Amino acid sequence: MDDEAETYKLWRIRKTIMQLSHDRGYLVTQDELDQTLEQFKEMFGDKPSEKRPARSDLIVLVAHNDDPTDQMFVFFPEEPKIGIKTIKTYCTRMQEENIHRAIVVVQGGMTPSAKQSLVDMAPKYILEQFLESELLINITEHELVPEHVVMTVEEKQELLSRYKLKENMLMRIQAGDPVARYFGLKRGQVVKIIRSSETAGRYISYRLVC
DNA sequence: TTTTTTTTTTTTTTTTTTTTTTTTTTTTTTTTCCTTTTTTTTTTTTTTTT
Repeated sequence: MDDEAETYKLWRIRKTIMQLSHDRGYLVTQDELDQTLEQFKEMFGDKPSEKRPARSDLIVLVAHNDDPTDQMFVFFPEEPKIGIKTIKTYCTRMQEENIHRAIVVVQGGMTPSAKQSLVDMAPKYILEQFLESELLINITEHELVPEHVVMTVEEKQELLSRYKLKENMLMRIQAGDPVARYFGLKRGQVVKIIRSSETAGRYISYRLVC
């Protein structure tokens, strides 16, 4: 019962990770998005107890459409509580592969010293983290979550020039928001929210990531 | 004679409990009662004595 449930939750977490990577604009093929449970069992195995697949076997390397040298690692550590040793191992892998972006799918949580390592390591390499329970649901597919589109600096500048706005006068969204963590939004970006309206059909609002 | 391995000691968070503090619809009209009080010190008065 452990092997089948573990394979099912690993397949669901991998599907959510690949949908998250496709929503961020990274190069993801259609068969990876439409990968079934039986396809996952054929490709990676179905017995997670005897390392089929291993937790280090499910590492996901993905690249961006516009800039092919901007890539993401997705790590799947097997330890439930993550120390500084595995974080340092992943960081050394990031220097020796020259990649600035990675997401660590932790199981239980992280030590606060490792969180401080993520904080002060941040403006050279971005090292995000995600719980396993948070990645069992694609948040953007919920009926209460409208469409979120990340904007470039040109669209933000055009918005502030058109509406005569300053950046502090806009609405705000926290950096710890599940949608902002899903899209990987850093501080200063502006997210465009397109929602359905019952009086005008649809409505576009703008929020500043703080 | 140096390296690993155990022990120690901080270090930062966590979690629960306790404490604190602030709040409690809008307007209007009539009476009643109180707006000192006993204690201590000071000053004047009255009676008594030589």
